[PDB]
Amino acid sequence: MRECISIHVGQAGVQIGNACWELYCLEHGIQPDGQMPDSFNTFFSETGAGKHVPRAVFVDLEPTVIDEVRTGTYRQLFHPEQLITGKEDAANNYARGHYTIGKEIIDLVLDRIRKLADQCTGLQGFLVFHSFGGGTGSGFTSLLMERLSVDYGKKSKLEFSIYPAPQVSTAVVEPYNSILTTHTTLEHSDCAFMVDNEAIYDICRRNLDIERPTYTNLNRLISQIVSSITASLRFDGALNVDLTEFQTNLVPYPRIHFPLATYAPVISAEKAYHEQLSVAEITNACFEPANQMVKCDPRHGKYMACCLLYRGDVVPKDVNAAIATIKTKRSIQFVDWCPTGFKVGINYQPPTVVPGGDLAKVQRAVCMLSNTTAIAEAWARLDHKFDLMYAKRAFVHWYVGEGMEEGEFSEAREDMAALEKDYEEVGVDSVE
Amino acid sequence: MRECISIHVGQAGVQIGNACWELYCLEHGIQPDGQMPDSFNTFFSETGAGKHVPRAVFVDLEPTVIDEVRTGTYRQLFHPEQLITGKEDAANNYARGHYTIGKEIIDLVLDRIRKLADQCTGLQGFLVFHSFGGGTGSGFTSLLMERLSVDYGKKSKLEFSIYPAPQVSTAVVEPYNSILTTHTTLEHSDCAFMVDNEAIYDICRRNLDIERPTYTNLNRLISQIVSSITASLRFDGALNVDLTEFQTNLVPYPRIHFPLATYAPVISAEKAYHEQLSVAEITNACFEPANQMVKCDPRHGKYMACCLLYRGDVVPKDVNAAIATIKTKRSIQFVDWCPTGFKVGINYQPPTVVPGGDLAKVQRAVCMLSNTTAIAEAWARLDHKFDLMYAKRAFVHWYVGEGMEEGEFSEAREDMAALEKDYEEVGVDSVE
Amino acid sequence: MREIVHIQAGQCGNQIGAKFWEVISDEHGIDPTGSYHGDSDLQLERINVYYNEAAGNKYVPRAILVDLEPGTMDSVRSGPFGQIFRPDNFVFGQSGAGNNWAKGHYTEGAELVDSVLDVVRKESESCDCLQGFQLTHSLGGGTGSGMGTLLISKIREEYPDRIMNTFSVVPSPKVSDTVVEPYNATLSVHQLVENTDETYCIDNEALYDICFRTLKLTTPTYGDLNHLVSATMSGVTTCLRFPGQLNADLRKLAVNMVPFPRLHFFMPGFAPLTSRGSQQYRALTVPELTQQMFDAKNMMAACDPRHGRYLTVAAVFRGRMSMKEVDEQMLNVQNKNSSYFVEWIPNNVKTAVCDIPPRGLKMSATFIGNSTAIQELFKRISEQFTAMFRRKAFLHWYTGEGMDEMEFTEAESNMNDLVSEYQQYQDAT
Amino acid sequence: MREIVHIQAGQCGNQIGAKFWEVISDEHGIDPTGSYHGDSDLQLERINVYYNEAAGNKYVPRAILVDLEPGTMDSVRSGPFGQIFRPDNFVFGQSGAGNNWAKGHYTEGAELVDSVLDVVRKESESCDCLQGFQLTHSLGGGTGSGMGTLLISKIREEYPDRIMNTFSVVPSPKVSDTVVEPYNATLSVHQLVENTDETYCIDNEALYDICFRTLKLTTPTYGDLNHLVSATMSGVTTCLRFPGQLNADLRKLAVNMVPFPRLHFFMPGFAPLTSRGSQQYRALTVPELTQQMFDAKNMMAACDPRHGRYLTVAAVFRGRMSMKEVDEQMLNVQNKNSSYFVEWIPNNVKTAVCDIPPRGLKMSATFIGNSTAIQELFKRISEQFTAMFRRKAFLHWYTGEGMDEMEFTEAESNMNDLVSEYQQYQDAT
Ligand SMILES: Nc1nc2c(ncn2[C@@H]2O[C@H](COP(=O)(O)OP(=O)(O)OP(=O)(O)O)[C@@H](O)[C@H]2O)c(=O)[nH]1
Ligand SMILES: Nc1nc2c(ncn2[C@@H]2O[C@H](COP(=O)(O)OP(=O)(O)OP(=O)(O)O)[C@@H](O)[C@H]2O)c(=O)[nH]1
Ligand SMILES: Nc1nc2c(ncn2[C@@H]2O[C@H](COP(=O)(O)OP(=O)(O)OP(O)(O)=S)[C@@H](O)[C@H]2O)c(=O)[nH]1
Ligand SMILES: Nc1nc2c(ncn2[C@@H]2O[C@H](COP(=O)(O)OP(=O)(O)OP(O)(O)=S)[C@@H](O)[C@H]2O)c(=O)[nH]1
Ligand SMILES: [Mg+2]
Ligand SMILES: [Mg+2]
Repeated sequence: MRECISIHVGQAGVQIGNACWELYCLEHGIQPDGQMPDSFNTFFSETGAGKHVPRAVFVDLEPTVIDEVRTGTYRQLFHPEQLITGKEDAANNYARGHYTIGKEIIDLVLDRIRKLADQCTGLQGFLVFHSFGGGTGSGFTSLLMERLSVDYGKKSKLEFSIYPAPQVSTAVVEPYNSILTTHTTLEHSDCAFMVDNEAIYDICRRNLDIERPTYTNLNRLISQIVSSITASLRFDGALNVDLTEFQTNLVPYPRIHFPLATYAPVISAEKAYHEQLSVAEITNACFEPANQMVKCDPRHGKYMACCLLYRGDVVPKDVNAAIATIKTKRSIQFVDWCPTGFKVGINYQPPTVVPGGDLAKVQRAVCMLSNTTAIAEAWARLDHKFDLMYAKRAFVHWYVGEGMEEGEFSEAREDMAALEKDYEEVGVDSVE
Repeated sequence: MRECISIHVGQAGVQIGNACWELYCLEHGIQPDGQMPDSFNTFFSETGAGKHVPRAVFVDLEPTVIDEVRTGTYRQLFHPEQLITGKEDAANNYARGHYTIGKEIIDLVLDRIRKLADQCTGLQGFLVFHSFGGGTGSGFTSLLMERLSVDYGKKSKLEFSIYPAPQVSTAVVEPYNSILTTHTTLEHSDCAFMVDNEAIYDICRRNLDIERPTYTNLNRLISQIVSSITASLRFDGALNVDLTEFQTNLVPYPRIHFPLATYAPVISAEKAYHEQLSVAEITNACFEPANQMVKCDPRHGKYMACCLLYRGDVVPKDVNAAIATIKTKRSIQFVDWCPTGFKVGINYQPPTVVPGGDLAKVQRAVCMLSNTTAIAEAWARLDHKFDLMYAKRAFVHWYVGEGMEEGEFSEAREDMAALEKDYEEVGVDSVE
Repeated sequence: MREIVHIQAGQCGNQIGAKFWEVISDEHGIDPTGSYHGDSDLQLERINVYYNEAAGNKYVPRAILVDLEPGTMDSVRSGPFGQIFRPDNFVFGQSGAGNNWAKGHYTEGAELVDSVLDVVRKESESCDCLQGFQLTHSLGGGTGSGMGTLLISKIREEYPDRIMNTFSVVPSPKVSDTVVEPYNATLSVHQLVENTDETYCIDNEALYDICFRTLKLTTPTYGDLNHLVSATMSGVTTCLRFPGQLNADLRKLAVNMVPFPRLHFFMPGFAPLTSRGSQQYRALTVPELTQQMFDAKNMMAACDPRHGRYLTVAAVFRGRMSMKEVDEQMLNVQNKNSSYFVEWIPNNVKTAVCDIPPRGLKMSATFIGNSTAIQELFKRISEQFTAMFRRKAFLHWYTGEGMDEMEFTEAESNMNDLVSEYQQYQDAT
Repeated sequence: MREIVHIQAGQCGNQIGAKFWEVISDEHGIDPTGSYHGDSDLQLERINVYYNEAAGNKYVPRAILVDLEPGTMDSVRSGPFGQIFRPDNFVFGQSGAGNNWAKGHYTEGAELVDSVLDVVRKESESCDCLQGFQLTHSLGGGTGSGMGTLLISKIREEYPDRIMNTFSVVPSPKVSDTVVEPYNATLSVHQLVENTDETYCIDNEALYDICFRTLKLTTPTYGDLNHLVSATMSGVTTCLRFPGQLNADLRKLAVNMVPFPRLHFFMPGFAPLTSRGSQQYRALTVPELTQQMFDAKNMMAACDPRHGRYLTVAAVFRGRMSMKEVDEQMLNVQNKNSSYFVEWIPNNVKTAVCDIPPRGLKMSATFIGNSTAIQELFKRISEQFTAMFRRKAFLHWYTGEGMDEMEFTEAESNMNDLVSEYQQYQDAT
C-alpha cells in the first residue's frame, strides 16, 4: 500500500542503486529474475504471474553505467523502460545537466515516473540518489526536482547525496556543481542525507579491517543505512517512524534540512566474537565522532535533532536507558531551544547481510539521522573553494558556453552566504 | 504475639545469623523450605499456607556473604526482600560504614524494617548481630541504631557485639572501629552482650576437646546463648523472663550497659556420660572464669548483676540452693549497693542439639548474663591501643578521606575516658 | 443494559486496545473466534456492556479501530484475537499524520473523521442505554492527538449527556520520544480540558520503573506495559460488569473524583504487582494491597503525590473480602498521612468492592487518584513548549497545514491557567 | 560486582601479564577460546571481576596490552591464549623507547597515550562498579616505566576514587640489566609515590634464588619466574573472587597495610614452595606455611626484613583450614619476633581466609609485608643515580627529548625524602 519510488541519477546514484536493489532482493527473498518460491510490495510491483519489478527509475546521460545493468546479473529484474540513457554525458558541467543535455530527457523521465506513480495506491514519496559533484548528479537532479515539485508537490522527497570531501577531491569543478545544485534544489527538497566518501573509507579501514576498500563496499554500507530508514515501512515494528515523520522531526527551519547519517555496528567476522553489542553500547558508538559518515566534528557543533532507528533484537526500555545516559554526556550539546531531541524507531527485523559481504551479521543495528550545526563548517569550506576559483573566473567560460548566465553564479553564492548566516543564527542560545 | 525482629549486619552478623536461624528451625520443626509437617510465631511470620518466614533482615555492604545465604541450604527459608546488599564493602573503615557507603542503603533497610514491624501486634524489640571491628559492623550499625532510636525509641534494642581479643586480632585498625562505634552507639543502645573469639576458641579446645575449632563452631556456640535468651518467649516455662526485663535487671546506670554471656554445660559425648550434670554443678561451672566468653577475669573485678536463665529438667528449689552457696563463695564478690544480684529464669524446654554439632545432648543448661567491673580492663586496653596509633595519626587519612573530622577522634577518646572513670567510681564501696 | 463504546486511535491506542480486548474476552470466557467457552453464568450475565451478540452464538467487541496508517491495523488483524473484531469497524487511512497534530485534526484526520463518526453513531443506535465512550491513545503523535481530539469534539457534541473518558499516554520527563511531542500534547490537552469527563494519565516512564523495580523484569517488553494498562482499564468497569457488595460505575466514579469540572486528570494505579520469586513470601490480603496502593513507586504517572496533595482518591477492590477491613484500611491511611490529603474535602477516600476477582488471583485493587502533583507534568510541558515556540522551531510544519500562531498561544494560555487553578486548590485551607 | 581492569606495559609487563591471564583462565575453568568448560558454579559466580561476557558463551579478559614496539605484542598474539584477548585492546606503537624514560613519558608514549586512554575509558564504562586498576610493568626500561607512569597519572586524574595498584619489576642490586636503569627507576618512583595506592616490589634476583635454592630448579626460565608473580597476583584477588570465611579485598588490604600515604611499597611473598621430590617429605599445614612465609629467602624483594621492621603484614590463606590455628600462629610470630615489628602499631598482622584453594594444592598462603627494610633499595638507587648524575653521564639522551636537570634534581630530592621518612618510622619508639 505504502509505495516508495526510487530514482537513481548518474554513476553514483546508479551504482548505489545496484547495491540497494541487490540488498532488497535478499531481504524479501526475490531472485535476480524477479521471482520468489507481502511486505516487498512497497518496493516491488507485481506483474502477471510470480514476477516482481522494482518501483524504480535509473537515469544517466551516457549509456555505459546503465549498460552494465542491462547486460548484468539483474538484467531480468528491471523492465527496460525503467533504465533510461541518453547519448552524451554532462561532462562535470551543471549547465549541461540542468539545461543543454538534461532538457532533452526530462520529459521522458517524468513520463515514466507518472506511469510508475499511477500504479501506486498509497504513494509515500520519492527517494532520489545522486551526487553533488557530477554534471548529471548536480544539474539534472535540480531540474528533476523542479519538475517533481510541479507534478506532485506535497509528497515527501528525500535526497541521499554524496557531499564532496575536504581533502579527497575528484574533479576540479566539484565546488561549482555543489554550490549551484544546492542553490537550485533548496526550495524543492524536504530533507537531504549527506554522506562523505573519506569518512566511509576511514570506517572501512579502522572498523572493518579492510586494507583496500572499493566503491562497492561503500555502496554496500550505504545500502544498509537506506534499508534501516525504510524497514519501518517494509516490515512490522513495535514503534514505527515513516518517511513523512522524519521531515517533521528533523527540520526546525525549511532551509536547515541536512541531517547526517550514521550506522552501527560495522564490524568484521573476527571482531564479532570478542565484543558484546548492547543497545546502549551501539548507541554510544553511533554518537561518537569517529564512526560518522561525514568528515565533520560534532564536538565543535550543536545537535538540533536526532532520529534513532533501531532494528532486530531490541527492547524499548533499553533504548530509553541508553538515550538517558547520552543526554547526560557533556561532549554532546543540544541547542537550547530544543528540550526534546530524539525521535526513536524500533523494528523487529535484524539487518540482513549480503552473501560474501564485508560486514558481520549482528542481532542489533541502528541508523541515526542527526541534524547538526557542524554542517556549517562544510558550507564555509565549499564557499571558500568557490571564491578562490571564481575570483579568477576559472572554468567559467564553459558554463556560460552551455547557456548559463554569470549573474546566476553570484546569485548562487549569495544564497549560500545567507544559508551560512542562517545556521550561525540558529546556533546561538536563547536570550532571557 | 510478642514478636522479635532480628537484624544481622556484616560478615560476623550474617554468619552468626545463619547458625541462629538454622537452630531456630530445628527447635520449632521448620524445614529449610519454611514448611512443617504456635510458639514459633515470635520469630517466624506465616505466609499463604504451610510456610514460615523469619522475622529477620540481613545486611552487608558487599554481596559475597549474603550471596552464600541466597545460594545455600536455607535459600527458600528467607524472603528475598529481607536480604540487602550494596556493591562495595566498608573496607574496615567506620567512616565508610557510617557515612560514604552506609548512606546508600540505610533508608532501604529501615523501610523494610518498618514493613516487618507493621505486621507485628506485640513487637518486643530487636536483636542486632554485628562486630565492633569491621567497617560495616561498626559504622553501619551505629548509623542504624541512631535511626532506630529516633523512629521507634522506647521499643527495646539488644546487641550481640563481637569484642576483639587482647592478644589475637584480625585488623590493624580494629581499635579505631571499636572505639568510634562504642562512642556513637552508647547513648542509643539499652544493653550490649559482649562475646570474644579467643575465649570461645579456648572453651572449644579445653571443654569440647576440639584441636582445630572453626568459626562455624563459635557461631553455633553463640546461637545456643541466643536461644536461651529467647526460649522464655518461644516456649512455656515455670518462671519467665522477657527482653524488657533483662535491661531493667542487668543495667544499674545508663552508660554501664555491657554484661557478659556464659553458657554451660559445654561438653562432648566422650565426656558427657562420665558426669551427671546437676544444677549446682553447672551453675558453678558457669560462675568460674574458664567457661566465660570474654578474655577478662571477674576475680579481679566485682559482680553488679547476674541473670541466670535455666532450661530443661530444672527444679526451682534446687536453683535457689545452688545460688545460695554461690553467694557464700569467696571468689564471687558483689558491689556493696546490691544486696540481691540474681534474676533467675527457668524454662521447661531442654536445649535441643544441632545434628552434626560439637555439643552433647543434655537434660539441662544455663545461660548467664552477668555484669562486671572487670570489663573496665578491656576498655582500658582498647583506649591504650587507640592512643598508641593516634599519637602518630596512623591510618587517620583513610577516615578523614571519607568525610570524618579529626576532632571527632579526640571526642570519641575523651568519651571513653569518661566511661572508664565511671566504671572505676562504680567499683568503690559506699562511704558510711 | 449499560453499553460502552470502545475506541482505539493510532499505533499505541490500537496495541493497548488489543491487549485490553484479549484480557476482557479471557475474563468473560470468550476465545479468539468469539465463541463462549466459559464456566459460570456470571460471565455471560453482563456480556452486553462490551460485546454485541451476533448470530450462531458468537460475541463481537463494541470496538472501533482507527488509524491514518494501515500497518498496525494489519498487524492487529493478523494477531491472536485479531479475528474477533468486526471487519467493518476497522477504519484506516493510507497517508499517516507524520507526528503532526495539524494533520490529525485538520487535514488527513478531517477527511477520515466522518467515516468513523458514521460507524460510531450506528453503534450508539444499536445499544439500548449507552453509558458512554472510552478513547485509548497517546497525546504525543499526530493521529491519537489531533484525530483523537477531533473525535472527542464531535462525539461530545452528538452525545453531551453520555460520559467521555480517555486513557491517554502522556509524554515522559527523561526521554523525549519525539521532537514535536510537546506541541502535540499541549494542543491535545487544550481540547481535553474542555471536552472530556475524565482523563487517565498513563506515563511510560513510570511503567518502566514499575516493571523494572517492582515486577523485577530486567527486560520489559511493550506488551507487558500494555498488559498493566489493560488491567487497570478492566478494574474501572469490573463493578459495572459483575455482582458486588458496594457497586461503582463510570458516572459515580466521575462524580466522586471530580470536584471541579476542569480538574479531571487521574493518576491510575494497580495492586498487587509482584515478582515470581517474591509472590509466595507475602500474603496477598487487603492490608498488603492497601500498603502497595498508596505510594509513589507504584503510580503510573511521572509525579510524586508527596509533592502535592490528593484532592480525591477512589479505590476499587475485587475478590471475596471483609468490607469492614477495607474501610478500616482506608481510614488508617487518611489518618496517618493527613497532610497529603487536602483538608476541605472530608473523608476524601471512596470505595468500591466487586466480588469477582481477576483471573489467577484471590484479590486485587485498582486506584484512581486526583492529585495536585500532576500540575508538575503540565508545567514541564508548558516550559518545553515555550522554549521551542519562542524561536518558532518546527512551526512551518503546522502553519503549512493552515494553523496560526494564535491557536498555539491560546493553547499555552489555557494550560497555564489550569496549572494556576491546580496550585490554588493545592494551597487552599 | 567489583570489576578490575588489567593493564600491561612493555615487554616484561606483557609477558608477566599473559602468564597471569593463563593462570586465571585455568582457575575459572576457561579454555584458550574463552568458553567455560569447568565444573563448579563458584568458577562463574564472580567471573565478571576479570572477564567481560561476550555474545554466545565467550569470556574475554578486561585486559589492555600496551607497548611502544610491536614484537612482544605479536608474540603474545601467537602465544598460547593469545586468541582470548579483544584484538582492539592491543594498543602498540611503531617506534620503541630505546630504554629511555623520556621517550616513554614525554615523546613516543605521549603519541600513543590517548589511544590507550580511550580504550580504558570504554572498559571502565563497561563495568557496573569498577574496583580499580592493576598495572604490570618494569621500572628499569622506557615504556613500562615512562609510559606506564604517564598512564597512571592520567587514570588517577580520570578516576581518583578507584584504587590503583602496581606490580613493579625493580632493578636488582647485584646485576644491572640496563645501563640507565637507575635514572628510569628514580623517575618512575617520583610518579609512583604520588599516584599509586599500593606498589608490589618484585626483584628477579629474589626470584632466581627462590627457584634455584627452594624450588630446586637447576635451570629456571623467565616463564617459571613469572609464574611466581602470577601466583602472588591471583592470591591477592582470591578473597574478592571466591567465597570465604573472612573476606579481604583491595581496599581493606590498603587500609590495613598503609599507615601513611607514601609508605605503600610492599614486599610480596608466597607459600608453599616445593620440588617434585621434596614435597612428599613434609606435610603442608598452617604452621609450616607460616614458617615458610616469615623469612628472607622467601621474599620476592632482595631486602632482608631483619634489617628493618615490619609496619604491617597481611596474610591471605586459601584452602580449608582452621581459623583458630591460623590466629594462634599469627600471634606466635608476633610474640617471638617482637623486635622485627614496629612497637606503635599493635596487632600489626591482618588475616584473610578464602575457602577455594589454588589448583593442585590443598592449601596456600600469600604474604604482603610493608617493611622499613625496602628503604635499602631506595638508598641504593639514590647512590647509583648520584654516581652517574654528578658527572652528567648519558644526560644528553634525556635532555635531547626535552627534559631538564631541574626535573631530575627534584625527583632525586623526593626519593631521598621518602627514605628519610622510612628511616624515621623504623627508628621511632
Ligand atoms: N559513494 C559513492 N560515490 C561515488 C561513486 N561513484 C562516484 N562517486 C562520487 O560521485 C562524484 C562524481 O560524480 P559522478 O556520479 O561520477 O558523475 P555523474 O553524475 O555521472 O555526472 P557526469 O559524469 O558529469 O555526467 C564524486 O564525488 C565521486 O567520489 C560510488 O559508487 N559511490
Ligand atoms: N565469632 C565470629 N566472628 C567473626 C565471624 N566472621 C568475622 N568475625 C569477626 O568479625 C571481625 C571482622 O569484621 P567483619 O564482620 O568480617 O567485617 P564486616 O562487618 O564484613 O565489615 P567490612 O568487611 O569491613 O565491610 C573480626 O574480629 C572477625 O574475627 C564469625 O563467623 N564468627
Ligand atoms: N505503552 C505504549 N506506548 C507507546 C506505544 N507506542 C508508542 N507509545 C508512546 O506513544 C507516544 C507516541 O505514540 P505513537 O504510537 O507513535 O502515537 P500514534 O498517534 O500512533 O503516532 P501517529 O500514527 O500519529 S504517526 C510516545 O510517547 C511513545 O512513548 C506502545 O505500543 N505502547
Ligand atoms: N620477571 C621478569 N622480568 C623481566 C622480564 N623481561 C625483562 N624483565 C626485567 O625488566 C627490566 C627491563 O625490562 P624491559 O622489557 O626492557 O622493559 P621495557 O620498558 O619493555 O624496555 P623498553 O621497551 O623501554 S627498551 C629488567 O630489569 C629485566 O630484568 C620477564 O619476562 N620477567
Ligand atoms: Mg557519469
Ligand atoms: Mg565484610
